[PDB]
Amino acid sequence: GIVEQCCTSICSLYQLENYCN
Amino acid sequence: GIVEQCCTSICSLYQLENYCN
Amino acid sequence: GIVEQCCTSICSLYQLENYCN
Amino acid sequence: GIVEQCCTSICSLYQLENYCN
Amino acid sequence: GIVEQCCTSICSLYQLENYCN
Amino acid sequence: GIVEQCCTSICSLYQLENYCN
Amino acid sequence: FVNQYLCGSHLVEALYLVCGERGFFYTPKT
Amino acid sequence: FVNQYLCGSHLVEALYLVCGERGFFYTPKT
Amino acid sequence: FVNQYLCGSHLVEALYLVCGERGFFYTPKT
Amino acid sequence: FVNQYLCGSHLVEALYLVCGERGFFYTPKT
Amino acid sequence: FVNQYLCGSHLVEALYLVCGERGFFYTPKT
Amino acid sequence: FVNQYLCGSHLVEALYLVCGERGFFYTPKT
Ligand SMILES: [Cl-]
Ligand SMILES: [Cl-]
Ligand SMILES: [Zn+2]
Ligand SMILES: [Zn+2]
Repeated sequence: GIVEQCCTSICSLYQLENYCN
Repeated sequence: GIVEQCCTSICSLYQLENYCN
Repeated sequence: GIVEQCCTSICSLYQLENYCN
Repeated sequence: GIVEQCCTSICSLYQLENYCN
Repeated sequence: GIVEQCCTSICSLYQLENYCN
Repeated sequence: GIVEQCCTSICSLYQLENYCN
Repeated sequence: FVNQYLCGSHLVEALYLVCGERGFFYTPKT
Repeated sequence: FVNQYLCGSHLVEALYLVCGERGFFYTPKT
Repeated sequence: FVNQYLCGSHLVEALYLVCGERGFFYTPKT
Repeated sequence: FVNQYLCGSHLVEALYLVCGERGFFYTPKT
Repeated sequence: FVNQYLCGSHLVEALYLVCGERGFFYTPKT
Repeated sequence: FVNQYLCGSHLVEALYLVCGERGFFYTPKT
């Protein structure tokens, strides 16, 4: 999920863009 | 929407919960 | 206190409502 | 109280210190 | 650097002020 | 100033990127 | 409008606390 | 009220920082 | 072990600035 | 310790939202 | 006064997210 | 874990409060 992928390492804007509708 | 209901008046924790998934 | 109790484990809203005067 | 002193005009840190315990 | 000085031990308000312009 | 430009109308991220080093 | 945008930023943090493990979808213009 | 309610949110964060170990009381109106 | 809990409140606010009007959806693990 | 320091600042925002009108007291030194 | 001050608070957090490793200079009157 | 990164976004809000009108510089290098 989002917590396991982004709280373990720093997600970039691109990878955060994945969660926008 | 959530904006019209809660940025125009203070919404309680109980009406915020209606927006929960 | 609240730190030793809510920073070692996730206090829920009912647990936090206890520090409201 | 704090809301009408500090939400009407900006309080400096020194003025904010007046509400510490 | 600021990260090295304030992210293990808490920096006081006066130490933070060294990073002001 | 970034304040004049972005506290008025919403600045997108790529507009805010012109203020980085 | 900046005002409503800044309110939305506070709305999503309140949803985070209230909804917990259920999560939420955030929709700004219904 | 909204604009004041949002300002209150910033006020309590400024207090935590300023007051440190002393702590503080937040009573919007008592 | 409150680390992930504190990180998710920062995720939600980064998601808010990135997505915008698009909105986003926040699902902790379902 | 910074870890308990950052955790507290999330606790005071949570108290603000849950206590509402009633307000709260934040005494870390307990 | 206070609403431009509250808006700057959110601006600095958006700059932190966008500028990442580069960093930034934040000057209100310049 | 992203502990330093989360500390950094807290440092940027603390500097905004402390420094006021003067502004600050934030550079994470090294
Ligand atoms: Cl944190
Ligand atoms: Cl605000
Ligand atoms: Zn705000
Ligand atoms: Zn945090």
